Amino acid sequence: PPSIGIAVILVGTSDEVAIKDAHEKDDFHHLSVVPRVELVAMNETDPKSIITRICDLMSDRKIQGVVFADDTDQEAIAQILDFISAQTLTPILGIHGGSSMIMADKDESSMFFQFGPSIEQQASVMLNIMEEYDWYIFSIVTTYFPGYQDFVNKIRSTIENSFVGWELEEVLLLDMSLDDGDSKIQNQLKKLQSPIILLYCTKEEATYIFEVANSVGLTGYGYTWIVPSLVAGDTDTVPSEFPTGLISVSYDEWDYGLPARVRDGIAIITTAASDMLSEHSFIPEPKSSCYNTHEKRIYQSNMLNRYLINVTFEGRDLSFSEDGYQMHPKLVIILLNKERKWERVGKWKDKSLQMKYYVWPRMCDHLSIVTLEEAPFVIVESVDPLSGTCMRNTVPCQKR
Amino acid sequence: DALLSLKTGKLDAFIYDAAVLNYMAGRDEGCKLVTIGSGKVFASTGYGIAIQKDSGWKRQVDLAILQLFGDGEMEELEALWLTGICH
Amino acid sequence: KIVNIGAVLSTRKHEQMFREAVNQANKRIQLQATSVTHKPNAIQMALSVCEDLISSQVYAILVSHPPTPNDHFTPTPVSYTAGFYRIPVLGLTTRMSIYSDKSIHLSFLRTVPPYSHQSSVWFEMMRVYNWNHIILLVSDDHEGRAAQKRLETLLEERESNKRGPKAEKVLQFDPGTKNVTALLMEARELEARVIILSASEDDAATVYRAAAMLDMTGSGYVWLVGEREISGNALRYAPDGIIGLQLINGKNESAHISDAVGVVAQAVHELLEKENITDPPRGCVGNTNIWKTGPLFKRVLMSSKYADGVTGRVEFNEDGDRKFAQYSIMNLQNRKLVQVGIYNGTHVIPNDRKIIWPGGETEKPRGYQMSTRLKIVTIHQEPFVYVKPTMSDGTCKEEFTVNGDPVKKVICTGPNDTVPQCCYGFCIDLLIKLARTMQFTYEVHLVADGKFGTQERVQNSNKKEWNGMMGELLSGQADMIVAPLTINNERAQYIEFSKPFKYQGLTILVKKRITGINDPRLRNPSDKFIYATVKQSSVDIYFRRQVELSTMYRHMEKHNYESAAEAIQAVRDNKLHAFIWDSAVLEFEASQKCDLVTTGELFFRSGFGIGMRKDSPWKQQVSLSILKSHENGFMEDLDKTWVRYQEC
Repeated sequence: PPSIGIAVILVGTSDEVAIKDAHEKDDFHHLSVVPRVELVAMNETDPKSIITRICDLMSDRKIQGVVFADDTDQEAIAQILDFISAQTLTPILGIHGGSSMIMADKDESSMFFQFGPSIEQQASVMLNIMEEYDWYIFSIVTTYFPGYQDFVNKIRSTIENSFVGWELEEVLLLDMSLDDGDSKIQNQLKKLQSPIILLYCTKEEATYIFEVANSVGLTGYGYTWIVPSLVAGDTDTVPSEFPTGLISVSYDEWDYGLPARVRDGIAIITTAASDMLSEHSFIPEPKSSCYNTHEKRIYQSNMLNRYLINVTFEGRDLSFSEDGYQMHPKLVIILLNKERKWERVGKWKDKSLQMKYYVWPRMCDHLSIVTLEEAPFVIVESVDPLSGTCMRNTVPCQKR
Repeated sequence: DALLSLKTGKLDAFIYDAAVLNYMAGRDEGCKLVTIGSGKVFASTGYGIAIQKDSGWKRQVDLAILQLFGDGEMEELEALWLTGICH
Repeated sequence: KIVNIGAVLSTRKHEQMFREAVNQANKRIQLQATSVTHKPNAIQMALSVCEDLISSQVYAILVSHPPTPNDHFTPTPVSYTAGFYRIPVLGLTTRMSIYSDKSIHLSFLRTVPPYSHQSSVWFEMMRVYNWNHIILLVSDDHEGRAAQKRLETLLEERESNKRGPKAEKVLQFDPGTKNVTALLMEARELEARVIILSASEDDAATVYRAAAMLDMTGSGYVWLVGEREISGNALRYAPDGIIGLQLINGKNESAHISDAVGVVAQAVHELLEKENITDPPRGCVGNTNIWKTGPLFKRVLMSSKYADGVTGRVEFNEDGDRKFAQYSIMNLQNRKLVQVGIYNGTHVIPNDRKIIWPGGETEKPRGYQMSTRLKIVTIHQEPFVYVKPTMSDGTCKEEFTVNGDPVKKVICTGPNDTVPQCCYGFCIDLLIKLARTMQFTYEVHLVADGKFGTQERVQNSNKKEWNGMMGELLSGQADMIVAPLTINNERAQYIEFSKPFKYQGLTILVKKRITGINDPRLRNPSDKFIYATVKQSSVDIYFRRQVELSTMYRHMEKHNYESAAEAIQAVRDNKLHAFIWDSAVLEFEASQKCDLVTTGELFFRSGFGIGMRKDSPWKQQVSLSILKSHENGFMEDLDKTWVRYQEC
């Protein structure tokens, strides 16, 4: 029942009024404390100001912690989410924008929390889409940029021990910093027989080699484009140098609202917090100020944060990963529309997905055919229940 | 339904396609059902999967038939799917 | 038209001399330097950056201002803020790649290059040592794990003569543990003496301590450790004859920080040598975004190189962290460092006096040594191996031959359903040919699975891999085992196996139509016709690859018998039409008991096999060994010993 001293950050253009409503409009019966409302406010995007109003905010105010978020592009949102998190030993879970962004390889003692899948798990659901894409053979691409050995790692990994009919040609990783000694755009370009194109790189470099590929033209109609949401970046951003009709997935811009799912996230903070209120029945010694928390560092030993790292709220799983990734991550499939803009593909959550339509992402050869099963001439077939794959040539058909 | 009927003989006979009588011909639990006659031609005809009217694949799909007869794997699957149990 | 740079130094002399050399190279269109101290509080260094550097519109700062209590000096979030302006930053505070990673810290460098190339310099340095088999382990951590990764990248580099960059074994440890005694037992299991590890000095004290307890730190193990493990308090626990290393002139802010000034100048004139050369905005508050030119200035940092610095000629790296460093090797002299010298990228410096190996070893010893007894496991193969219950003392009944020779059954141990036993079979006779070539003993175990192993996706993880003792050979559980089995692409997919001189066969046996499988009688087996093979067998893979397997494999999966011995049971029982088994082994069974009439067909005829995993002296030894096996009468022997054992 203890009121949780907290600060919910607001910076830039944001409506926190309704946030105050809902956070004050609910009462948590299962949790020790009912749902509560405390809302921080900020304007400037200077991280110095972040330390100012924030490090001054939660420390100066009465709090055992705070959940800060905003919609800005800040990578320092994560850098000081963990850096300031453990620096304050305070859990930091981004609820929006550059905050909710998944931190890449945080610090050991880093207290910053998170929710989502792994970029690994992301591309894994992407492999499930390849099953929806029903492309048995495949191929990928990457730069020398980060996640390289990671994406290939979990890539070949998912492509490794499975009993699935997954197959892939190869993936060309390189660095476009200097010139291409072989102009290897063409070299690996012809090497690609798979329609699906899956690359890992920065959106700008993605335009460098993507436009370079338009020059190669290897993107020519009949291929397919799998893009990282990170490589994608802004849904509003639609660089034409990138491949048209590209496909991706991420946390839902349409379906998932920042204030709503964020409010539910605060309720999850209540869930694990009350869980520790029962289990731990105590807390480490808080010291608000930096120099104050400087002496109280050693006083922080959290197995309840571990107990918090395993959590669920409102029926949703609040358990984070070692990456902070949601134990039950949910995501929205993404696409690049015919608008010369992105398209909403669908929604994919934790070994489940909502596809755009029964038909494949038809382009704009392929010809529809339908009939009835009369054996031996025509046999219906039951695809693998656990999977849907099959031996030989068996293909599917329509069912209303 | 009519197949197990005729198996019991719920009607005097079961009419059906000589193809239906073909896949139905080879595969049978016991030996009871037989063709109309030995299977002598009744309404000689043949089947294929067409396309949109006057489709451009017309001459092309024609060539596909030329591969059908020009295949002999027609004999292959003519066992594989089409080998009968009666023999 | 003048440089304005705030910074944070360790000492007053750092700031003063910093501005001094700043003037000197500023002449060598002018520049000056301004530095601060290491601010005690985290927020202190934070807002400190938000002003003294920011308000200075600081060009760049090469920052190591630690207590030198390691700690991976805090100002990671500092160079982060340098990213908040996209301003330049270069790490002086770490020899770890932690300061490297761009996703964490984009703008950064190393006056102390990442420890990655270090143990890699120990890799090419082992090519100098010409050592082959090398195994590695270390505590659980990002820098440690990924360090071993990059080490493998060095190993992966050799992917594209005799032997090569041989990786013996990859183990791992957890962070902060006392006893490695389990992993120490793994080191016992490690034949190679090469010991590759990285840690701090005290965990290294656990290494030499418990290792000596395991007698691993004892002479006869070549320890390649990390500088953090090597240097420091480990000197008390220092292993005898062990060596340690560090880069040339790294730890001295005199020559190293001086080099930061010099290369800083290469990037100053260079900083004035590009298009739209300028400085980023000043006020932190008042800067809500990253400087575009500041980021372009960081691109100039990617373009930043120096002819020769205070440390001499140095370039950037892929990480842009220094370049062409030289790690000074120091041999042990009476548990004291006797410097071998610095190994540059090309260059390497041996000592003047002969370096000391861990023991009195004059040269790097030969690590890989196979065991005399090579553990084996299998299921009784009626073709050869017949495992009988041994005597009450476990003895075997002395058995003459048809010629009268008192043949020797193969003593063995097997499970409860654990028990020892003995086995009468020509397989172990081939083993006697093996040790008869190069002496190899062995430890016989059993195999209860559906095959040697069956590549299979379990009910969990959907991980498709050999299900059976074959994985244990991949696991090498039994050191060297054998089964009279035909190889498969799965084995190819698994590992290189041997080539048996035996010529096997595969078809179904029937009790004593009956044509080939494709025959409609067989191809469409009636209700009266039932047939199957052993569950998880190799033939299970055989039929499991086929067009018509639906009836055969699928429909027979209902009729599928788990135990092949059980298939012999229901076979002689004739509870089914025919029994799919090894047609060779069928001939062996039809030999002893003709109550079953095997078919005459011909399918999948290969031969026997023995445990073979990747590199083994049994590669050529066993290959040409077989060449003699068929080449000698030992083949014709087994014929007499087995084939001629058929009365009917």
